[PDB]
Amino acid sequence: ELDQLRQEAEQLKNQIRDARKACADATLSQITNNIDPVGRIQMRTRRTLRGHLAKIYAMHWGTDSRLLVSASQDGKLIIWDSYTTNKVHAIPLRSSWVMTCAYAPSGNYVACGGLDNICSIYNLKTREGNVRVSRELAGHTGYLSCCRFLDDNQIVTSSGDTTCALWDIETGQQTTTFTGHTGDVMSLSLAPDTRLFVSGACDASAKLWDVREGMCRQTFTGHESDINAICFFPNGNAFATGSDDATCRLFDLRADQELMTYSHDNIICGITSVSFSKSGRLLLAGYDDFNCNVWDALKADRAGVLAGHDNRVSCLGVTDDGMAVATGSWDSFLKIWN
Amino acid sequence: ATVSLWETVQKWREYRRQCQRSLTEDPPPATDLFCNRTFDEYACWPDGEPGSFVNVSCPWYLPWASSVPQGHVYRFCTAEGLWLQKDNSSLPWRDLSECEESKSPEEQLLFLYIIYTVGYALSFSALVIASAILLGFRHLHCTRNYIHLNLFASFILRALSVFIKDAALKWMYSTAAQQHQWDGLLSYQDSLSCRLVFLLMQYCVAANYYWLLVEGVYLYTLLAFSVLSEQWIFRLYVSIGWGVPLLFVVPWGIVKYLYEDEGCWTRNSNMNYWLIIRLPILFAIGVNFLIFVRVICIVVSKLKANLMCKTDIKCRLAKSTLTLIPLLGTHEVIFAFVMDEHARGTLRFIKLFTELSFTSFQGLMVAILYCFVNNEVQLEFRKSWERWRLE
Amino acid sequence: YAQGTFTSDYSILLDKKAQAAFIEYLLEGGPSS
Amino acid sequence: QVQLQESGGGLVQPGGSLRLSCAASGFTFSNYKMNWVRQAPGKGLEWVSDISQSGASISYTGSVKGRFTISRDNAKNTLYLQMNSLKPEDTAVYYCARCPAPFTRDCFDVTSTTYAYRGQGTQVTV
Amino acid sequence: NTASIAQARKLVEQLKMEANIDRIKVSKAAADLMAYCEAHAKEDPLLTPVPASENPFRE
Amino acid sequence: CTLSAEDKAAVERSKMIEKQLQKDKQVYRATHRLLLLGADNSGKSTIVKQMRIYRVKTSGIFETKFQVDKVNFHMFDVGAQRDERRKWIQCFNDVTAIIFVVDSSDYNRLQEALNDFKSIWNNRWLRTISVILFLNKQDLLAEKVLAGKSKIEDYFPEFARYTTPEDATPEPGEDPRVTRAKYFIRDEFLRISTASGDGRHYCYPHFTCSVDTENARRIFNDCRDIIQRMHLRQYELL
Ligand SMILES: *C(=O)COCCOCCNC(=O)CC[C@H](NC(=O)CCCCCCCCCCCCCCCCCCC(=O)O)C(=O)O
Repeated sequence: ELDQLRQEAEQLKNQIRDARKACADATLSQITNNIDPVGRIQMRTRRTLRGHLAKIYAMHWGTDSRLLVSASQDGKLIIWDSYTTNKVHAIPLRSSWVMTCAYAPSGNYVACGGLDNICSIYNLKTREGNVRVSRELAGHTGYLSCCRFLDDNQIVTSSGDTTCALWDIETGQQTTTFTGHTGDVMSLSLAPDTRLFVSGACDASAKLWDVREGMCRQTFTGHESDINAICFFPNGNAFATGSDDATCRLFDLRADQELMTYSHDNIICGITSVSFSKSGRLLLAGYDDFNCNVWDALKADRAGVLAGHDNRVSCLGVTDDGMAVATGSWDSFLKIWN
Repeated sequence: ATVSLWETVQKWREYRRQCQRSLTEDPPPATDLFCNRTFDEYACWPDGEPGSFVNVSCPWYLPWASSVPQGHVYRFCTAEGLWLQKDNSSLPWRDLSECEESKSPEEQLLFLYIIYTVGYALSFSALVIASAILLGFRHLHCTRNYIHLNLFASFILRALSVFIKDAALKWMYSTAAQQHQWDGLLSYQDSLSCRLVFLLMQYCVAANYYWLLVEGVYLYTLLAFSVLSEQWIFRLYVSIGWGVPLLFVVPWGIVKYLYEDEGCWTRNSNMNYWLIIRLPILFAIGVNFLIFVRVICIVVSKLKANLMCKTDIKCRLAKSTLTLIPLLGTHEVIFAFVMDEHARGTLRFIKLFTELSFTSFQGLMVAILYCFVNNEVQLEFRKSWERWRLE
Repeated sequence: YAQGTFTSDYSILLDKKAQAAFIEYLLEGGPSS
Repeated sequence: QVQLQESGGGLVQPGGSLRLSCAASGFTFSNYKMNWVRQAPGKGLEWVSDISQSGASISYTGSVKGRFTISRDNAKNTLYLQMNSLKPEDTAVYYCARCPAPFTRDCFDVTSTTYAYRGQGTQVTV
Repeated sequence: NTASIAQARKLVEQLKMEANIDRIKVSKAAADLMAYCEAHAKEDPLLTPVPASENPFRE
Repeated sequence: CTLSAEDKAAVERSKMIEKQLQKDKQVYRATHRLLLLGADNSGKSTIVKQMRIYRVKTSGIFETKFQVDKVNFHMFDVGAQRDERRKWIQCFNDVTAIIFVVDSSDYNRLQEALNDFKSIWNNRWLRTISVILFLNKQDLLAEKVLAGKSKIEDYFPEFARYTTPEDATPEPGEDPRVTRAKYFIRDEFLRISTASGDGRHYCYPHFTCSVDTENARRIFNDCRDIIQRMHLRQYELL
């Protein structure tokens, strides 16, 4: 009975591959071979945020493009005022091993999580005036890797137990559970309309999930190694995915296949974070080779290089309104580029 | 001892005043053909009968009078009553050879001057470059690099103080101070500026030695104690490196000013106020040597108890010792236990030469070993080159 | 240290020759010329 | 997509010889270190042998050292395992596992229960 | 063995659900992406640098 | 320069936060962090329980704080996690050391421990941190050797001919076969260790049991040695 199931599975896979080939009438490179190529963009570190003790593992931008949240491996969640280089809050963490952090769109709450398998939500602005532990979520059987707020009451989290979850802050239970990945869900990215979200795991595949219905809409398999960087395109009809094989891929939800590939002979190290600009023209990827790169999402050639960041770069992020880009590495430094 | 120029000229002034007093009060002889009393700035010649011989002793102001205690000044008076004038001149017969002296060379000290001056100049340039490199790269801003910067600054101050002090010595012993007169206000010896220059040099050398001591103490604390603060220990180390030298250099200057001002404190004569600066330096050198031998023993233990892949490790130990010696200044241990009174003979040339050369080139050696050839500094330079070469 | 010693040797040596010149100056004629 | 297909199983009398071939598709074979994993019935995953990207460094477990040989064919993207003098204790399922990351000597999770970059395996009965 | 059968069945149903989704050609998606990139090019400070009197990070 | 009242308040708050961060920095840098790893049969739980003399069902990680000679150590045991370790192991990049516990008594699984140790040793993010080996359950290994089965030769052919190293220091009243087997296991670990550690990290071995109370002292001594070697390397003295 298992043999016929395997035969039907491989037949369906072949049918999907044939459909993708049929829908692949032309490549993205050929269409964009006539557009004006982007020039050489040079970034300068306009601001430094030296205040951490251990490696910075993740960071997130606020909706005001002024306040950002940074998570350090020593057990600190620091709110940085980007303009004035001022520290707004410094939240100690019960578990020093933190791998992700999120900033709520309203700016009232902040998310944290890591090897403790518990997502901690802290209220930034209370009546007392101190940032306390508002809520703790303990349902995952694996280490948390990426969390993103949807509103003040719901949050989507991913853990290493091949499971994504949707949590209601007040109740503290899992509203929806997504179990389609094979191993070590690494990153997630919410769509602009918040209806769906994309997720990348270590099984060299990406999956699109619906927040409300709760099932995998589409699955994309185009990488060769572990996926550790994913981000949603501003248009909402595409996204980018970065792997340890020194390669980024551009996937589209309407084509169900990779649009283009960003790679080079010189680069052989992995990619930890990926982000888009306001227009989506520039794709920023943090390679773990003491540097960062900026490509263009239309012809796949080098456009800019960011340097001066000691140790592997861990977190990358452009402001929601496109002001600047913040990069955090394992050297306990945050650098702002404009 | 040293017969000061000011003391000698004051003695001559007193002698000539007494000579004028005697010539005014000395009754002249009755004979008309007597030779008139004359003063040629050297001796108080009394009146002499015609055709006579006069023999007297050396004046008071002569420093070598001990060589000629009695007599050794002579003159002759002719029959007519006139002094025996020299050939084609009007000066009496010369008797200086009787009272004149019987005759370290300047060439020996000139060598040393050139060698230590060029060594200090090279060290100053290298340490300026090293300090600029350390302050330029942001990644190299640890507390160890701060201690290295303080040591480099101490070496630079020592070199600058040495340069200014030799310049002052040239000023105070030259065509200047020509006032061989009653004017005690000399060009530079009477000025407080030269004394302050010598005090600054003393403070700079003491600070350099105590910063070598601070480097050794910091290394020993890292290797032996651990679990120490960062800001507090750095503040304490800076205070010891700078404030402590002020606890014996300033009292030394105060006691030197109070007791014997002499020639701008440049000459050590009492041999009991020189210990005020000597003893702290010797203590710092001894503690640094103890730290050096402790670190060498630790390195030997690390090489023996582990690293099973190698057995012939003498080359690595020798390289480690040769690198560690300049940092702690342990080459001073080869000397400074012989004192000054024990090397008055053919010695004090080898000792002074080796010590001055090693001190002058110590800054250059430290700058080369811990900044120029340091692995982290070269890695930062390579990273900067790569950053600049990718446009 | 070696430089407080070298300076004292140089500073003693120069005073020695400074007083030598002064004796010569007296031999020359002292204050005159 | 990562494809790792094994071929060469079947019943063999004790002391026989076998040729196990692993075909790799979906990635650059030369950039990844390869290794074999063994799963005996009623037992867990067991590492057998490993070979680096170029084949210069090769190693085997003690239980199979001197009896099994491994080789690579980067031109055809194939991994070959020659078995000689088989034993009744070797009846197991053999999997070809690929290192998660390229240009790296070490790689974890080779013998994981649910490892992703691992083939279905072939049953060898002695 | 039941767990393996259930996993195979759920994989089969997920694959057959994903294989019944309409997908447009790559050319249309590429054209839409190019149009989106071109439309918002002026509003990208990283792509087009803002004047030194407007960026809140320098002056 | 001129600043607003709100800007002044923000600057004061930032100064207070910086003061708090400086206060926490001394605590952070005065504590050594260790990563405890081992198999299910390695007995690391017994080691933790013995060393403790100095939550939820999915805690994900357990921390134990022990003080030796007024020096604090935080050891982190990994639990309620999947067998995959290629990703979270990168989190322990700045730890003082990795305490790897291996049960040498039970055979037919020492190859798995050797492979795991090799993967840890050759890890790109673990090439600097040192590994402290705990050959746990030595009494069980001695009893198994004395049982007469002599199965060590079957799993490892290299044990067919192996002379005891001259540096070995067997305990009094110990069978030479037990010493030979124990040092053979130690040398098997050391052969793997001495292949890529070019003076960066070491493999301090220790023979331990489930009842030994000197494990904390051994860990403290190894951490002191690691710190001293790092300090010497910073000065180019070693
Ligand atoms: C013992 O007899 C030798 O050592 C005694 C030295 O005394 C200690 C300090 N002096 C020295 O070490 C060396 C002499 C030193 N030299 C200099 O200063 C530089 C040389 C030029 C100095 C004079 C500069 C101008 C003086 C006016 C001109 C007068 C004629 C002098 C001729 C030399 C200058 C050329 C003419 C000119 O420039 O006008 C020292 O002098 O102190």
